[PDB]
Amino acid sequence: EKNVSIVVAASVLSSGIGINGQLPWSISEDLKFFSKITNNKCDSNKKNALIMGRKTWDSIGRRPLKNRIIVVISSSLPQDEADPNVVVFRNLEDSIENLMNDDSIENIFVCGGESIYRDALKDNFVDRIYLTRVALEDIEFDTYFPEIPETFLPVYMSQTFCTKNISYDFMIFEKQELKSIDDTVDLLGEIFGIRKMGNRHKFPKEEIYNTPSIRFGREHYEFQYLDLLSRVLENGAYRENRTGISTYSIFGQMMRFDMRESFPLLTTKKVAIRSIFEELIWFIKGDTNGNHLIEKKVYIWSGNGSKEYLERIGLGHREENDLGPIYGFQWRHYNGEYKTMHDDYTGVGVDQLAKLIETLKNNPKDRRHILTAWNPSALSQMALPPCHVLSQYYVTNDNCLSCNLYQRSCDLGLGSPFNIASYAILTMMLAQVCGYEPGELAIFIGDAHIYENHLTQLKEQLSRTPRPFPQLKFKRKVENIEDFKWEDIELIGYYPYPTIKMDMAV
Amino acid sequence: EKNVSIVVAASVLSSGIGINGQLPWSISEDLKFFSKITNNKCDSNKKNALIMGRKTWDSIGRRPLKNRIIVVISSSLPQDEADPNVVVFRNLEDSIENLMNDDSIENIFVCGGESIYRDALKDNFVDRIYLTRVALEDIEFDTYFPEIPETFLPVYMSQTFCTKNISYDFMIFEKQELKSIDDTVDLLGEIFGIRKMGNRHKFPKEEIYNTPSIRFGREHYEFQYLDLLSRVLENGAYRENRTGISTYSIFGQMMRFDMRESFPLLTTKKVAIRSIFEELIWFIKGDTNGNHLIEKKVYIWSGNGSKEYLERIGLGHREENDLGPIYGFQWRHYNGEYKTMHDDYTGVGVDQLAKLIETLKNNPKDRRHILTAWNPSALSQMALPPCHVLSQYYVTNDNCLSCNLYQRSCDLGLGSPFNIASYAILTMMLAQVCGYEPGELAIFIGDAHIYENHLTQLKEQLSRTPRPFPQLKFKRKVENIEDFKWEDIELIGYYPYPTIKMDMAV
Ligand SMILES: NC(=O)C1=CN([C@@H]2O[C@H](COP(=O)(O)OP(=O)(O)OC[C@H]3O[C@@H](n4cnc5c(N)ncnc54)[C@H](OP(=O)(O)O)[C@@H]3O)[C@@H](O)[C@H]2O)C=CC1
Ligand SMILES: NC(=O)C1=CN([C@@H]2O[C@H](COP(=O)(O)OP(=O)(O)OC[C@H]3O[C@@H](n4cnc5c(N)ncnc54)[C@H](OP(=O)(O)O)[C@@H]3O)[C@@H](O)[C@H]2O)C=CC1
Ligand SMILES: CN(Cc1cnc2nc(N)nc(N)c2n1)c1ccc(C(=O)N[C@@H](CCC(=O)O)C(=O)O)cc1
Ligand SMILES: CN(Cc1cnc2nc(N)nc(N)c2n1)c1ccc(C(=O)N[C@@H](CCC(=O)O)C(=O)O)cc1
Ligand SMILES: COc1ccc(CC(=O)O)c(NC(=O)c2ccc(Cc3c[nH]c4nc(N)[nH]c(=O)c34)cc2)c1
Ligand SMILES: COc1ccc(CC(=O)O)c(NC(=O)c2ccc(Cc3c[nH]c4nc(N)[nH]c(=O)c34)cc2)c1
Ligand SMILES: O=c1[nH]c(=O)n([C@H]2C[C@H](O)[C@@H](COP(=O)(O)O)O2)cc1F
Ligand SMILES: O=c1[nH]c(=O)n([C@H]2C[C@H](O)[C@@H](COP(=O)(O)O)O2)cc1F
Repeated sequence: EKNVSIVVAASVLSSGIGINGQLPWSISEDLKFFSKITNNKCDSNKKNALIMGRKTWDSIGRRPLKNRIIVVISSSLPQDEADPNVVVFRNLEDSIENLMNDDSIENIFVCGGESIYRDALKDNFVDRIYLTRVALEDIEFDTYFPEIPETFLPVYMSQTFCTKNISYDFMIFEKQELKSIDDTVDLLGEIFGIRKMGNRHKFPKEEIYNTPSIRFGREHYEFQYLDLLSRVLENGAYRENRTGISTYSIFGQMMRFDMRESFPLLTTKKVAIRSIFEELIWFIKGDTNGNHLIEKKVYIWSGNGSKEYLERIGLGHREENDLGPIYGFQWRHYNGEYKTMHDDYTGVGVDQLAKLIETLKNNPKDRRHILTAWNPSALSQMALPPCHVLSQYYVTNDNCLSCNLYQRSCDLGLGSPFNIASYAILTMMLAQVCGYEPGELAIFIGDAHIYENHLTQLKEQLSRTPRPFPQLKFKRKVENIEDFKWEDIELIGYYPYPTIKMDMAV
Repeated sequence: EKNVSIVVAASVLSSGIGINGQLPWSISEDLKFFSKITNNKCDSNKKNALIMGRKTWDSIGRRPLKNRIIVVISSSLPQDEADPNVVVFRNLEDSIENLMNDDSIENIFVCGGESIYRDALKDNFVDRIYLTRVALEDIEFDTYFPEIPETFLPVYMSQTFCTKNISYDFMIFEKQELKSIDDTVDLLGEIFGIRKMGNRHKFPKEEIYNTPSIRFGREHYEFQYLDLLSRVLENGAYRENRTGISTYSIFGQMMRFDMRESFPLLTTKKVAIRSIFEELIWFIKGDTNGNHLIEKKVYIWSGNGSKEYLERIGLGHREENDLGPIYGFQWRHYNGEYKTMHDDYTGVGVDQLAKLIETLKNNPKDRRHILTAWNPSALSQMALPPCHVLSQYYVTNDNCLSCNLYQRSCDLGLGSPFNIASYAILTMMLAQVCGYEPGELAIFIGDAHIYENHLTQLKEQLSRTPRPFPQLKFKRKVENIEDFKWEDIELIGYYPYPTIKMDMAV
């Protein structure tokens, strides 16, 4: 009685694993994973057995695998005894003889094609499933991985990796069949109420926790956002704000995202990446004209730039969509005397973005690569004070550019997915202009809140198991950061869940 | 064969537990802890046995404890059979009969005085130790808790609590006698090098981890600082900076501290709390004159305000200790035209601190309680750009004031302990002036680094097991935040380890 595990690499949506007798992709790291996961053993005097179908045995050149014993399922192959590393059985049930005897076999792995996978799950022989999810769907398949039965639950999901602009994940599925520290903390939590800080940061309940079966393997960095939703639903205080829509709010959170091997664009919901870019380049250019975004069919600033809203906050003198000195006016003309959105501000104010790029490549290890937008002298003129307030940038020893961002107020339903992708793109732009690679992205949040009209929507989003992040590459190398265009961005391998409509609070 | 645990409340340094036949303190929550920890059982048809000495039996009024059986050790007490909840034995060894039989007893607890504690550890009967560390030392004791033998290791340390301005902790000591997820992560860490973000955030080794035996019970919030040191020693990249002293640096960290039940003043090192306050009130008053701190025997700004340093950074025109527009000049006179440190700036610039206090009590649930010091128009005039760059404040539903702080660069050896206590005091000041209680303190750090001449010192600090945080209360209620004085601060229960000398990099 030992362990039996399935090893498979399937596509993310349709679970395709083969085409025309070979693999539909070439990922080197996945083959290394297959080697290390099938060679992983505890006894040096024992070997592992790899069960595979005959057609898979043909696709690997009919040659043995080092340090392992291959078990081929076939009705026609001669049961040869010359090769001790290759044995042939007539059916999958009889091949389960590494259990009954052969104590020199420690672990059993199922690697065969669709027929072997389907018959191993149907006859209930499989204990574990090692799945490599590949982000390739618009190609042709003829061999698929069968649907994972409900008796299996995921326990691990790795971060997204990249090979030749292809995103892929690693997951583990398991078949579902000291207390002294926990008890003491509970007793202290009964004596002290909310005086114990742990009771103010309660672990989210299972009903609001995305994919609860993954407890110790929440490596995929989309959980950094999803678990933040769960933490708010668990501890968020019902509070009113300047809008008529109340929120559930907590204070002091953070999220980490990798940018070396993937692009942190949420997969549990279709995110409007084009509107995100158009807003970012609108900041970079130094523009505060709200019409330029509406002319490009981007209406994210329409609510905070209407005639009724502007007059309500005391800016009735302002033109229709003139938002005032905001992001991109403190970036390029900090402390500049603002008149209207039509005047020429070239030369006035401090150009932080220019000096930032200049300092990033002339003094990389400097500890002052800071871009700020909080200007107390201009807040009264702003249609909306800065939410993403201050950002800092960091050049690693291996020439990577990381970014920290502090956000005073975070609309988790709408603003947060935009802010994650926006500053991810901006860090990539700064990396190309300064000659670096993307690093890490950390976002530190003040008032993290959820609007009460987003509860049904965000709970729906929490029911969706995350998918591997896509890749985002630039088609050309620009000479100035202001020259970026939407056509220069290529989004590779983005297969999200359907979009979720949520209303913005004005 | 069942479990035997010691329950004791001893002082932090001398381990005193009694005086004149009674306790040297009155902590209600500790008695509730004794009740819940000794009533904690799994079988409802069983009881717990509490072994105690005769003098302890006298101190509790010689009356039984609800739902439990008291075992008194005495050579003279009559072995009475009338009371089934109280039994008398002639020695501690014979009292260990709840093991040999009496299957109606589930757990055994040792609660007696010094004689019972010493004989229970000497004869090696104890499996677990529940210790309440009380921060009271300058009083008289006549009964002590014996030294914990080396066969025990701590596994849990709770946050610091407060009762009648007395700090206390809860600790658990233990006697020292799935893998599939860990193996897969290791294999992925061998295939991918530093492309896997987990390998850039390696868990600190045991040799640089403060109190390594506490794995799952690192609740004491001083670990938020100590573990940050360990994380830097493990992953810090050797980098040069504007000073001649290189650092080991990582990017993107955070620390949480409670301020409701304690004051986050580090105990693993004696921190100059007086210099911290004098610097904070120096900021609040709006002062930039470096001599006013030197006149009060505070020399933390002497290095960055010398004639040699000022001329080296291009400010030779400046007077000796004129630091320029820095903290407290952006706080009270933001965007004000700076001349010298002797001019009158009353009325010029934006007074953020005044408007902050005004907004905190007139609109508490506002999401814009922000105090910033990063002024790109004044950086060239500063002797040193702001390290603690921006802070945000938050009023909870139960009228508590929390604080978030973003710090671009963090000297973990010198600056970090000052910044933790400084903004903790400032949050308490703002709470009293606005009529709130202290809440939580979160510090988000950009470039967290350790100077290479602090390696020997900080490793010494990591060898010291933390002690409960002290309490800090104000002696009077001021009418203006500028009226605070050092005599108004009372530091209760601060018993730190000896101070550690570290040189500042100029
Ligand atoms: N992405 C991945 O992880 C993997 C992908 N693949 C891909 O899958 C494709 C091939 O797999 P697939 O088409 O499903 O073929 P298989 O690998 O499943 O092999 C099928 C053969 O196994 C024998 N066999 C299967 N079931 C039985 C049975 N119940 N009794 C007796 N013999 C049986 C038969 O051989 P016979 O006719 O001799 O009797 C059959 O022709 C290839 O493209 C390959 O690259 C393969 C492995 C892994
Ligand atoms: N902080 C805390 O958690 C606790 C503190 N305390 C404090 O400790 C103080 C009292 O404790 P303490 O002074 O040490 O006295 P003890 O509680 O240890 O009781 C001592 C008595 O137990 C009997 N005894 C002890 N050892 C033996 C033995 N080897 N054989 C036979 N009988 C024995 C003797 O009784 P006899 O003379 O009859 O033979 C002895 O006089 C009090 O102030 C009390 O409040 C007590 C419990 C807990
Ligand atoms: C066609 N095929 C089946 C195949 C391909 N990819 C997979 N990918 C996964 N995740 N799981 C599988 N079961 C799997 N099976 C192959 C192809 C090559 C090797 C192979 O050469 N393995 C070497 C490793 C080669 C190398 O180190 O790159 C080994 O030591 O096991 C095995 C199976
Ligand atoms: C004098 N004494 C010994 C005493 C006092 N403090 C301690 N504190 C600790 N942490 N551990 C001990 N073993 C301990 N022992 C006492 C005093 C009162 C009670 C007592 O009344 N216990 C009640 C609880 C009373 C209440 O709920 O506050 C119970 O239900 O057990 C027990 C022991
Ligand atoms: C979830 O799926 C979708 C689908 C479609 C869209 C619109 C589109 O992409 O065209 C969206 N995104 C938005 O609607 C949106 C609107 C405003 C911003 C910034 C912003 C300014 N002012 C704010 N005030 C508050 N309260 N909150 C905010 O978020 C902002 C960010 C996003 C999301
Ligand atoms: C560890 O035990 C002790 C014992 C005694 C003292 C002195 C005293 O308390 O009198 C200290 N504290 C300091 O020496 C000190 C010096 C400067 C600051 C702020 C500061 C400005 N500019 C900076 N530049 C760099 N690099 N680092 C910084 O930390 C600062 C903070 C602390 C620490
Ligand atoms: O980039 C943004 N991110 C964001 O989260 N908001 C949300 C936060 C809040 O819900 C609202 C305005 O915050 P406040 O009402 O405190 O000014 O806009 C707005 C942005 F522009
Ligand atoms: O409050 C402070 N906290 C702090 O950590 N430093 C340290 C950080 C760094 O070691 C040095 C200056 O940072 P930089 O050289 O990047 O300007 O001062 C200084 C302070 F005043």
